[PDB]
Amino acid sequence: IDPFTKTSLYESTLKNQTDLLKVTQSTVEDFRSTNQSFTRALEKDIANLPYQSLITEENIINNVGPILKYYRHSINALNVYLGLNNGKVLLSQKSMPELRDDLDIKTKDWYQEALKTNDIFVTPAYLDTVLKQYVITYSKAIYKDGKIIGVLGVDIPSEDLQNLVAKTPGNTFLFDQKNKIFAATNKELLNPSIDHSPVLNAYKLNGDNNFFSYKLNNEERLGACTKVFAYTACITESADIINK
Ligand SMILES: CC(C)[C@H](C)[C@H](N)C(=O)O
Ligand code: NA
Ligand code: NA
Ligand code: NA
Repeated sequence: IDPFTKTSLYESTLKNQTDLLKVTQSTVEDFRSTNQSFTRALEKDIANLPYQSLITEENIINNVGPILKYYRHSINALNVYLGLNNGKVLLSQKSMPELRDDLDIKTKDWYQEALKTNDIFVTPAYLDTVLKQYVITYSKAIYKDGKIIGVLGVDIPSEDLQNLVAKTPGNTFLFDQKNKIFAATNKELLNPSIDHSPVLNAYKLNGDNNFFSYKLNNEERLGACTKVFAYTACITESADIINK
């Protein structure tokens, strides 16, 4: 009851929950950066091949194919591939790499968007065309001496990130770009019929990392969210710690 005591409990729990939110933020960050570093290394190894090894399709198969395969295995990626301007893609898939002409690669965001930036492009999660798993794709237009070779893609199962987030301490969770729930420590929050408005509205009012109160079934809860890339990361807890 004494306001000194309530303030002490509030300040403690704000610190604790902030810390835990930041661990889930770090988890998302480190997943991305590891995948980006991998993709960058692969780009470098492909671009360091002589032009002769890159300028016929049979040479791409025989010289780039093994690189795609070893890299895929190193990280247990689902697919690793190189898309060419003739519409063919050299594909190393979890199951030697094949040059596929039937995958409509120029319709794909991972292909188109890699040509519009000099960075790595990271897709939202989507259902892979070939293996029918949900993946996050990292793509990169590879140039040698300023000349485009093709677009590299690396597909990592989105489950990998979901699992990493779920293992974190705290009642933390992630929304995707469209404010749909994406990952959670408590698997029940993944019910698509849960309304997240209260938290999402309190986030909009308060901003990144700003602790707020809200109600659930007439009881008080405390939480915070923050943007992490296109995701929104949140933590919530009961306010019993400060009230009882
Ligand atoms: C090669 C390319 C078609 C991949 C299978 C990519 N994950 C996609 O679904 O667009
Ligand atoms: Na890294
Ligand atoms: Na690796
Ligand atoms: Na957690």
